[PDB]
Amino acid sequence: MGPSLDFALSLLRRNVRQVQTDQGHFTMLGVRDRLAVLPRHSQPGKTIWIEHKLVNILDAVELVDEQGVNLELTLITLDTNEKFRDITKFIPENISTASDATLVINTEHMPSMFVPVGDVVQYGFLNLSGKPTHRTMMYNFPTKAGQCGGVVTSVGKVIGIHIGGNGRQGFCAGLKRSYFA
Repeated sequence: MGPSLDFALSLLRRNVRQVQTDQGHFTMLGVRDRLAVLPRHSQPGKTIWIEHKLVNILDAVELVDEQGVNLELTLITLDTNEKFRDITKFIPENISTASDATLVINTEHMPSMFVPVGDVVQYGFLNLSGKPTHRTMMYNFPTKAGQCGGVVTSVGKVIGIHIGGNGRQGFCAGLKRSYFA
C-alpha cells in the first residue's frame, strides 16, 4: 500500500471523526490531546455527538484575524478519555496551497469518503455567512452539501478544513500550526 492511501486511511482511523450538531452532520478533525477543530457553521453547543457517544464540550473558540475577521474555524476542547494522535507536525507553519489534493470526508451519511479535488490555490477573502472570512483557499471541484469539515490533504500535509462551495468550486479555511499551539 502506497503512502498517500496509508496516510489518509490513518487519518480516518485516528483523527477524523463523524459528528453531529443541531446544525447537522459534520467531519471533525482531532488535532492533539483533547483539542479538535470544526467548521464554525457547525455551531457546536455544550455537547456534541461523536460517532457513538455524546461528548461534553469544555471550551469552544471561534477563530478570528489580527483584524477580528472570521477564519471560519471553531476550536473545541473535549471532555474525553481519548487523547488524539498529535498531528500538528503535518500542518504547515503557514497557509499552504497544494497540487492534487484529496478532500477526506467522514460523516454518518458519507463515511470514509475520498474526493480528489485537484489543486488547492490561494483565495483569501470570502463571503460565506455571509460575513467576511479570511485565509480561505479554493479548489475547482463541485463540492456537495454534507462535506463541511472535510479534511484537505496532500502528500502528508493537512492544509485545510472544508467550509462550503458555490456549486462549482469548494473553499477551505486554511490551517496553520500556530492555531493549535
